[PDB]
Parts: sequence; C-alpha cells; structure tokens
Amino acid sequence: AEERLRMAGQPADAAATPQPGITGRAPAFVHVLSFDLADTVRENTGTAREAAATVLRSWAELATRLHEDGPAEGTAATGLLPASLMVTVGLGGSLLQAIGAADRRPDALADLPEFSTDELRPRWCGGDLLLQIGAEDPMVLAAAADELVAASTRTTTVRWALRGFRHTAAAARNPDATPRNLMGQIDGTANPAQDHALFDRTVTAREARDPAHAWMDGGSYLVIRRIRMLLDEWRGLDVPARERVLGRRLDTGAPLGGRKETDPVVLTARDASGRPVIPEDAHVRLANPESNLGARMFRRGYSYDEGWRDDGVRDAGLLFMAWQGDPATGFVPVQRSLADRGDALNRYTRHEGSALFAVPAAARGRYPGQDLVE
Amino acid sequence: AEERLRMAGQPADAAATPQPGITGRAPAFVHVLSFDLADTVRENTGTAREAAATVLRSWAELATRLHEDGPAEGTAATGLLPASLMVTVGLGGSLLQAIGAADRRPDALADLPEFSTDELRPRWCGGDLLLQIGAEDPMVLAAAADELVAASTRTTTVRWALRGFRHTAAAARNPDATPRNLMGQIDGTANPAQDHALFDRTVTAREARDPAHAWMDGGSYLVIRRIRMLLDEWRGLDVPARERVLGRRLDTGAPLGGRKETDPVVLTARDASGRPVIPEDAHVRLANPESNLGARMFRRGYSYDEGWRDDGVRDAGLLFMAWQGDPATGFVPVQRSLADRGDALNRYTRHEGSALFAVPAAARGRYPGQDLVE
Ligand code: HEM
Ligand code: HEM
Repeated sequence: AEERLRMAGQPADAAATPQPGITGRAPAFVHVLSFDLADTVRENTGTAREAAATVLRSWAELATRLHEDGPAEGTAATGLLPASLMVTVGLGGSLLQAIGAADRRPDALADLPEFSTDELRPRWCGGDLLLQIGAEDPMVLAAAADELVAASTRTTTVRWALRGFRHTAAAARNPDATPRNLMGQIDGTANPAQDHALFDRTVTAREARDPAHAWMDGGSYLVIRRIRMLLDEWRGLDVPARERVLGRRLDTGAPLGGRKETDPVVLTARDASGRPVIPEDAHVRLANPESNLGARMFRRGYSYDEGWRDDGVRDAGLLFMAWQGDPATGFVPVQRSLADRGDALNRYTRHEGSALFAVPAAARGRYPGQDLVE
Repeated sequence: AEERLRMAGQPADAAATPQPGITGRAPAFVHVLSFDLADTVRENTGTAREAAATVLRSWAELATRLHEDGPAEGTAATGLLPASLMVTVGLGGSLLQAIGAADRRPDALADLPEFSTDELRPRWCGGDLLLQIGAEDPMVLAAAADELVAASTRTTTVRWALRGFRHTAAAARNPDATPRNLMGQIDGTANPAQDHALFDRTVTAREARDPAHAWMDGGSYLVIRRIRMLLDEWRGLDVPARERVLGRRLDTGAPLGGRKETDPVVLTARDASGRPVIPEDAHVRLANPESNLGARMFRRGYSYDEGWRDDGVRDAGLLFMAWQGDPATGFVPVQRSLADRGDALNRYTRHEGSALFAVPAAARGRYPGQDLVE
C-alpha cells in the first residue's frame, strides 16, 4: 500500500542531477514538448540569445516554484498532492546555432544520422528547446504544462508535443515490478541500476577538454524517438512468435533460455540443433552492448496513444527516450545495428519522430543553460 | 489511504444499471469511441442487422470477461489490479435506420437540434454505436480498448474517438472532494446524489407506452459534447472575473452569495444595489433547472487534451457527457438557454463535436440491444 501511494503523494527530488527527470522512480505520466524560438525574435543572433535567456530563466523560476509548492491555487491541480511533479529543460543544437554559439556545441550534440528504417515526419523532429514534464497524476501534469507553456508564449512556439503514460503505481499488483509496453512486453529489464557506478558511466557526459564545452559537464544527452507500433499486425502473432521477435518471454520476461526476468541473455547459447537460443535477428540480441562494442544507454520511455490517423490506422506506440553521455557510444551505434542488421522488431515498428537534446546539470542560483547563454 | 487506493484496486460493479458506466464512482480515465457499421455490411437492412448483432454480441461477451477477470494475460495490463474497469455500450438513431428498425426509435432518440453557438465538425458528430470504456489506470484502459476495437474490425469502423481524464483518486488530498476541470473550476456540485430518488427520476427513461420502444425501459440517454476551452483567453481573466462568468467561487465552489460548496444558488438574491448576486448571464443561473422549467441531467464528464491544431491553438477542453431519461427534458432545453440567452461561458467555449446514444439496461444472458436487433 505504501509503495502504491508514494508516487502520487510525494514531491519529486528537486535536487536530482543533472536535473529532475532522469533518476528516481519514473512517474506514470509524461508530457514532452519541443519548442522553437519564435520567428519574431530571430532578427539577429543577439535578439535570439536574449529571447533564449528570457524563456530559460522564466522556466527555471517556475520549475522551482512547481517543485517546491506544486501548481498554483486556481489551477486544475488545486486540491491534489504533489504527485512527483518534475520538470526537465533541454537545449537543441539548433538553439546554439540560432544564438551564435556554434563554437559552444560539444561533439556529442552533433545531429543524429539518418538510419535506413527512418520514416520521419519533419514537423515531429528536432526543436530548439525541450520541456520534459512528469507527474503521477494527469491533472497535476496538465496544470504544470499549462503554466510552463504560458511562460513561453512571447519568445517561443510549440514545434511538437506528445503525452505519454505508464501504469500507475496505485494499480500495480507488485509496485517494484518492471513496467510493460503496449505490445505487452516487460520493458526496462536491462537498464543499468541507479545505485550502480555503471549508471553514471552510462548517463553522464564525459568531462570536457575544451572549456567552451564545459557547460555540459555533469549533464546528459536525451534521444527521443516517436516509434509507432503496428499493433494490428502484432495481434496476429501467437505468443511463441512474439517471443522469438524479442528474445524474452512474455509472461516472465526471462531470456528464451532462462527462467527468471533477471537471468542473463546468453548470446553464445545454442539449442540441440546447433542454432542460437536467442535468434540471430532478435531485438535483445542486436540491441545488447555485447553486439555494439559496449554501447549502452538508460531507457526511460512511455507509451503514447494518438488515436487514429486519416488513413484509419491506429497511431499508438513507444515514446522512446534514451539517456547517455554521448549518443555516439549509446543510441547511434545500437540504432544502426537494429536498422542495418535486420531486427525482427523492424517489421512491427516505424520511427516517425526524432530529437536530440542536451540536458545540463542544475546549479545553485542558476538556470539550465545560463552559462551557455550568458 | 483506503479511498485513495480503492478505485485502482477494485473491480467495477458489473451489475450496475442500466449498464456499468453511469452509477458508482467515476474512474479517473475514459475512452469514448464512436463506431459506424462498415460500408461493406450495408448491402441491405438485413446484412446491416446481422453485422450489428455480431458486433454487439461480441462486445458483450468480451465486456463480461473484462468485468470479471480484466484484460487477458499477454496484454499491456498484465500484472495490474482491476482498476474499476467498466464498459458501456450505446446505440445511435442512425443504427436503427441502417438495420430497418426506424419504427423502434423512441421519441427520446430524436436527433439533437442545432444550437446557435454550434461549431460542429461533422467527422466528430454522431455514430451508429458507442463504447464508453472507463478505468482508474491508463494501461488497463488501453488494453481493454485494444481488445474491444479488435472485436469490431470486420463489422465496423471507428468514426471518432476521444480519451479523457480526471484526477486520480491516489492524488486527491480529500478523496471525497468534487473534481476540478481544466479551467480550475469545481465541477459536479449540482448533480443529483446517486442514493436519491431524484437520480433515477433524472437519468432513467420513462416506461414506454409503445411496446416497440420498450427495449429502452430502464435505460438512459447519453449526450456527448466535445467542448474546446479557450484557455489562453481564460488565463487573461482575474479571479473575480472568472467567478462572475460561472456564478460560483474558484476556491470554495460556493455560490457567489454563499460560504460553502453546498450552499444553494439563490437566483432571487440581490446585492445592495438591487442587482442579482448571481449575474444575469452566469452559467449556473442559465443552466439551473429553475431557469429551464425543471430540466435536469446527470453530468459525468472528463477533461481532454489533444495538443495543438495546425493553426497553433491548443485543443483541450471538456468531454461533456450528460445522462437523462429524455434529452427533451434534460440537455436540449438547457443548451438552448445557454446558447440563446447569452451564457458568459460562451465567450470561452466552442462546441465542436456532438452525439446522442441510447444506452439500454443490461439483462441476464442477453446483450445490450439484443431485443432490438433480434
Ligand atoms: C517500439 C520499439 C521498441 C520496443 C517495443 C522495444 C522493446 C524492448 C524490450 C521489451 C526489451 C527487453 C526488456 C529490456 O531489457 O528493456 C528491449 C531491450 C532493449 N532495447 Fe528495445 N524496444 C524498442 C526500440 C528500441 C530502440 C529504438 C532502441 C535503441 C536504438 C532499443 C534499445 C534496447 C536495448 C539497449 C535493450 C537492452 C538490451 C540488453 O542489454 O539486453 N530498443 N527493448
Ligand atoms: C466547457 C463547458 C462547460 C464548463 C466549463 C462548465 C462548468 C460548470 C461548472 C464549474 C458548474 C458548477 C458546478 C456544478 O454544479 O457542476 C456547472 C454547472 C452546471 N452546468 Fe456547466 N459547464 C460547461 C458546459 C455545460 C453544458 C454544455 C451544459 C448543458 C447543456 C451544462 C450544464 C450545467 C448544469 C445543469 C449545471 C448545474 C446548474 C445547477 O443546477 O446549479 N454545462 N458547469
């Protein structure tokens, strides 16, 4: 009962680094918003930089109030508990271009490459600025998102936005169990544990050798992918076929040759026929760090459901979010493996949006990106 | 703590009448889906009737399993508590036309009139068939909706669908408190209490005098309105101005001349100037049964958030749902008062979708609409 109620009844840890929204338990709901600087503030790099400073300071001041007290009285969230409300601010490479700070762009903020399976909509890609807003309650989330967007109106425009969800802690039979996605799969098993030195090695940017790039010291890079799931096709597969696509069992989450969710995926194991226990094209084989020269990431994603598009196909799937110190040793080589080496999951998924954001560490009395912008 | 956990941890009352989804505590989430019979089943009224019988029986059988056991293993909801999952089935007047049952249409199923403030999109209006799916958890809801839509694929097509939300019970400081909407207003105060004879008088269809219409005995009629809120304009009003628009206080929900949420709205009360305490154009004045020759309804609505449309304006608002025994003595005269007599709330709202559905009573070993269709 205590763990069923904790997420909805407690505030987030506002001191979590680099910013709230990476460590700790992930709340049940997310709103991911990508913003562009308004066309009216782009006369020159100076007017763009002043706009960026205005909105980043405004968001930081409001985030501090939201973390400490919640959405104000007179909002949709009046009368509700803090529900683990957390606000994360991210900066796109395009922001640095727009404000005349190209020489401050770290190598890790390089644009993501195209991949062979991309079906990306340009209006769902990129963005100068990111807000990731999380909460255990949708009304707390809605009230915070409304306030934060209102603070941005004169300097920015919403480029794209997506709401996502997981199960709520209150509805979990076992509150410590790994969540499932819309394909019914246990989702998150192989993430590095947060109390582990592997977590910081995976998530935190490498200390800059160029002081122009040191504004990202202690920060992390977020890759977002909007991945539609082909759920009608997936529904046609029986359970053994679904498990062959993934490499893990649907009921237990165990690797196909194991017995428990936490048993290791043994990529060298062979069955009685001499063929691999984990199929050659199984998702967990091709995504494994062992298949990618050690590339690793922290996946903290959400499901989304946008209803039905005009052609009648369901638009629902995975709001994929991966955290790493450098996309070149995380998302990028792994996604190249999935795209080029024939991940069986490619038959049931479509990457339709994409963005990369730099998420700097919080600093006392300073707003995210201040030492970049000012 | 017990009331914070009850909605997420308990099944719905599957024996609630006319069907689940009207009485009891309303779950935090809803998915409203409107379906049309597929164009391929409309050769004649006989092929349409056979399609209707197929999908209604399929939905009823699946609803029985969902109410008793929840979404199956191998779905997104595996490992979750029942979360008050409830499924309601409704029938549109257009269904009765399509299956050759025009003489079975009760007078109360007459099409809603146009109102002077309508801004309705035709693709967001009407429908042959309704599913209202509710749950306290979004993954339980998503899994049930997926199964129910899958059961409908060969006979129907989704016409429109909208997901809605309230606060979760787990996040309520006071779990018995009335919910708020996206304008921050306390929403639901004047509803008839469920343990009250007024509730059944308000919600339940009047016993038919024509046996051809008796299939709706014990049922209710649902009016759905998709009402966009002009939240950016609303944000410009100070609190006294917001309260003047509504007629009730933002902090307490009391009528302007009262002290407590439950104090009566005294429409005859005058201030020291001789003017009404409750303004002449306040929403709660024009919506009051006293202003409408006793017309009354049971409002069981949800908030929605569909992001931003192509013109950049936020598409969020109220998924209005009103239950009554006859729209002519419920929704219709009240909406005519709001539209024609200048409700101040008209300045901040836009009705963009609309539907009327007949929701018949459940019967032992029979599916909703069986005695109409067979
Ligand atoms: C909708 C698309 C996807 C689905 C449904 C999906 C699902 C899953 C599932 C169920 C697992 C096993 C449990 C776990 O360890 O988390 C897994 C593992 C993993 N996935 Fe995905 N995934 C998707 C896309 C991606 C993408 C785009 C990437 C990276 C580019 C990725 C990287 C990984 C990694 C690194 C692992 C852990 C492998 C290991 O070390 O054992 N996934 N995925
Ligand atoms: C987005 C649009 C609307 C909003 C924000 C809104 C909000 C409210 C609020 C805050 C109350 C007071 C608390 C309560 O008694 O529930 C109220 C009362 C009421 N509303 Fe609305 N409403 C909207 C649209 C409508 C519509 C379309 C109808 C019917 C056609 C309606 C019918 C009523 C009724 C009957 C009452 C109770 C009046 C009484 O007996 O005191 N409302 N509404």
